[PDB]
Amino acid sequence: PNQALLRILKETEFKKIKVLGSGAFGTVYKGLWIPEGEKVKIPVAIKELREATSPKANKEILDEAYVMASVDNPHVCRLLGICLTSTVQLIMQLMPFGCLLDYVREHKDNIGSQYLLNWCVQIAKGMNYLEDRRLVHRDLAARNVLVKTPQHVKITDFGVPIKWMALESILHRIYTHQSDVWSYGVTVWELMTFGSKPYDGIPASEISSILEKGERLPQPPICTIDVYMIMRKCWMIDADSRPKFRELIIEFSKMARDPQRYLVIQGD
Ligand SMILES: *CCC(=O)Nc1cc(-c2c[nH]c3ncnc(Nc4ccc(CN5C(=O)c6ccccc6C5=O)cc4)c23)ccc1OCCN(C)C
Repeated sequence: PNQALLRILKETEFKKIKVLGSGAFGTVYKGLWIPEGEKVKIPVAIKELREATSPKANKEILDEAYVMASVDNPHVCRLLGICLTSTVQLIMQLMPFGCLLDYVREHKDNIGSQYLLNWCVQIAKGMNYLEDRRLVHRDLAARNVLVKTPQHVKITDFGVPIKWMALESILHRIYTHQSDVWSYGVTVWELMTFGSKPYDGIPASEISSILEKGERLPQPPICTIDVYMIMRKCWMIDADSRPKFRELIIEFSKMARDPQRYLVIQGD
């Protein structure tokens, strides 16, 4: 463990100012990191996890935090600091444009094929990096990609989403890099539908049944057959018949070189 990469923060070195959002795991704040013996105030996001009645040992928490601080890839969020009190607080850079799901919904009529395909490349690059580090994400979804600037996104929320899960994960709790590929395909489908809800109107309890019957998410209107075929391959029942992230990078990078040819958007 490269301990230098993780700042262990005193409570007095950061301040929560605004609420960004609150969830089941915890609450995310916008605030300032004011490191001791520096002369700077750094805007940060601070996620305070809900207090555990039975907390993991701090050595075990820190062991995982060192991994999160070790990630070095433009398309994966990095843990800048941790504060260990009665709660765990995670400090990372602010991503001012929010989550990519909200971003695509809110800008749908101004999003072209180059933007979309670039996001697919960037997410595949981040996931390939996580696979190279032997980390399985388990919850890739458009809601778990954050937008640093409109054309620089990063994966977050790692370290029950039935409608993103590979069938083997639903039925057998099996999580792998290839089940992450299934989730990648669903994420791409979210982007290409400008943030539609997958299997809208189908309860989560019925998802494994419709998947077992061979049904899949439908071809997005803007998607040419080449793009949809890649998505469909991510949802093969045999996990080793799905694309690898390294292949997805290559394929979406080629499509990003000629984006109008692969996506059909009114206005480009
Ligand atoms: C899609 C809806 C949504 O996410 N809303 C939402 C956005 C944000 C948010 C906005 N701007 C942000 N800038 C930075 N960070 C966050 N959120 C955030 C997420 C997760 C963590 C914790 N964390 C990691 O998962 C991780 C991985 C790897 C390395 C480091 C870290 C790490 O620190 C911190 C911050 C931003 C916040 C909250 C939002 O809503 C949350 C509740 N849902 C239910 C809406």
